[PDB]
Amino acid sequence: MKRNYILGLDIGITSVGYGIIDYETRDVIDAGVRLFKEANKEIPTTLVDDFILSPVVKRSFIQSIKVINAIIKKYGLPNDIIIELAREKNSKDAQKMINEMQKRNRQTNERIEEIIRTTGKENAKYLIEKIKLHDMQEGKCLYSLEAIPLEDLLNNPFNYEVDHIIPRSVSFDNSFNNKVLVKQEENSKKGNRTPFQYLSSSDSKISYETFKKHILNLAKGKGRISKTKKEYLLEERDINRFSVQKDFINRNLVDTRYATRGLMNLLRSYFRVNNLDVKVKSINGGFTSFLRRKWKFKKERNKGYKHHAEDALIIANADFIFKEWKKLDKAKKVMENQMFIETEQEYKEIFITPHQIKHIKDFKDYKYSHRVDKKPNRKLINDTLYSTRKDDKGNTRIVNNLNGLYDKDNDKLKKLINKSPEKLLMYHHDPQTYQKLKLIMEQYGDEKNPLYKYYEETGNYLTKYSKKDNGPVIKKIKYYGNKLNAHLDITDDYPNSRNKVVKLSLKPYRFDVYLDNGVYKFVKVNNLDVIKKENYYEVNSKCYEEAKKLKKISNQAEFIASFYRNDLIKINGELYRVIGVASDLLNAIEVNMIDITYREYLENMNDKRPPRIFKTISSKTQSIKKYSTDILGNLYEVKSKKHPQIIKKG
RNA sequence: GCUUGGCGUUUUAGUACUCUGGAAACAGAAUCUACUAAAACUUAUCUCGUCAACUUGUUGGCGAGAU
DNA sequence: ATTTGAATAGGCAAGCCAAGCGCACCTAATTTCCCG
DNA sequence: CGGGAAATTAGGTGCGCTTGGCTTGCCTATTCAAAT
Repeated sequence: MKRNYILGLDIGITSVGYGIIDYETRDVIDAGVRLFKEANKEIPTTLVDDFILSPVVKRSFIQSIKVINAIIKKYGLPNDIIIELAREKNSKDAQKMINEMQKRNRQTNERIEEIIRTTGKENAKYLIEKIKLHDMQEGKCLYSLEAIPLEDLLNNPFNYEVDHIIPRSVSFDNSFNNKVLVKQEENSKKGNRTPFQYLSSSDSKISYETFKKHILNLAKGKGRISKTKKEYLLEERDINRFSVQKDFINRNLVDTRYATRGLMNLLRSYFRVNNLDVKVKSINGGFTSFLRRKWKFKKERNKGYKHHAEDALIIANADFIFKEWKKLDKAKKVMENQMFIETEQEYKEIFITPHQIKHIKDFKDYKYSHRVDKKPNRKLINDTLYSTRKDDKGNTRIVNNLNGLYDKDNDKLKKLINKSPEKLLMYHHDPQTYQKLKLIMEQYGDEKNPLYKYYEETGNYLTKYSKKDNGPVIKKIKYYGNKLNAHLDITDDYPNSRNKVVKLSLKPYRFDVYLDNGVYKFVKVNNLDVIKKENYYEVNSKCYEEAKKLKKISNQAEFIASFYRNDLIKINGELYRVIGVASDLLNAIEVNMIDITYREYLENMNDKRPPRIFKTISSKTQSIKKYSTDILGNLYEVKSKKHPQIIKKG
């Protein structure tokens, strides 16, 4: 559209958030998320292949580019793009960082618990950050070097103040590493100067040399200070030099990782070459979280995928602040990589926005675009082998095995004997050993595992029945499991095998829905049913026609649609995304929600249902419709081809 | 692409182990439980145009439109 | 009027990921020995 | 007698092993409503 806008992006391991806002008013236009599985005319994706990355990151940059290309074609060229690459590099690194963060959140809260016991005051817990700075400094304000009593901080919270080591106006750093607990008078005297500049002036109580020695002694050994904090405390360069300010801006505002640099270089190159006035920027992972604390907007990653989108809208509003405030013009220019604030109150006033955050938080019309997998899954089948047997009723059944019979907490056999004694093969074939086992289960019924007590009390494993007491130990028990339906037969690998040798869990490729005289019906196509040829896969025709016959699908039945993983389905007027075929036999298909994983939907509600949706396709089913989202999450109601596909060249 | 081995799943061969013929050797059944030996484990949807694979009526890529 | 089918809850199992515990190896600080 | 360098001790880091949760495929079982 004619209207001019900003594009936020929150790039992640599995996701690319986007957020679109009016360049004049800062009202929300649009927002959504593009979701994908972690890789364990318009902007091309071949440039990502040029410069070397982790696979996990490499996928996201390809996905991001296609989301930018889709926004450009819909809304036209943005005025400003601004990007946030997630802190993590892969999911393991993410989890490690979350664990490290959680460990720190434990380390902070454990210090609170000890002091509120000792002192016995309530305003302590409100004073979150002033407590931890007392730990770092070893009980002394660093500018003066005089002692802080612990209760004196609680008695006089005014007479001490959290100071920024390097003025926030120059560094843009609000991190704990740029913070120090100091006396109120010392803060007032320092002003907008570094410790070096202040302690070199006539206003200071102590010499810089004394201070420097203290910091260096504080750095090594126990009660340690971070490298970044140490560097800030010992910053000697002229704050007022542009080169020095540039360094602070680059450290705090501009993200400094090889990937993030690589990405913005890709994008800026593209716009530069084609002569398109687009201002690509980036912001530091931490910085967004400051704005969330500032604007009272608790990061809830459990509040669906929208968190990625509502991160992008935040990132996009930061861009508005780095355009409307002439005092940030230097910072703006640094962030745009273009060739070339006096008080704390002034700094704080620049970033006050109460209004448009209500728009962001109360915004509703989000969109989601899950990516669809149509590659036959290398995993064909569970590799476990099962023997089979025909039971009393003449049903072929899977043979399972009970292992770990003599374990403390194993109730599998006790459950099975009480419910289904006829499920044991030994029930039919070794009655004398069966009767011998039943006497044990009756003897030590009260425990989880009767056999554990048999081993504990007597000190002897259970042996097969024998006339001379020389039968072998029993270490596994075979029992009849599932009725045998869809299986793979591998018995010709075992010459003269008495019983049939099989594998199970025929991993679905897709399911094809048919409308047959007003009744909705479907066929499952297995990965086994798909066979690699020269440069293509082929669905097996004979297995397919046999499958229709078990489902009683007529020759004059209309095909409706094929549904792969993450394909969208509207069942009785309710839209979902497909996982797969829960049960061919029962005619069930596994779906999920679109805006949130159904697990998380239930957790935010505090509901204790199973976290899976299953939808039965039946005489009761009234309409089935296929939908498809574009890469932005705009929804479309879509038809099918006349017949199902057989060959798959991709 | 080749070789070896420990743990696990399956089977055969032989022996142990249940049942019947037999004084006993020995044979048959049954195949449960074990020991010894061998083998194996990039793409959203439809429709149309166009091009190519070969399966010759289907598919995949690309362009346009719609959804 | 009774029998068959639908929808949801609850469990089993394979594969795969991730986090906490234990053993062996690597780096820095303090104490002891030798020289100005 | 005091300061600097080397050897020994204590603490921190990295690799490998194990268990619980997550994603998916599917069967058995229970309860209610519709069809022959």
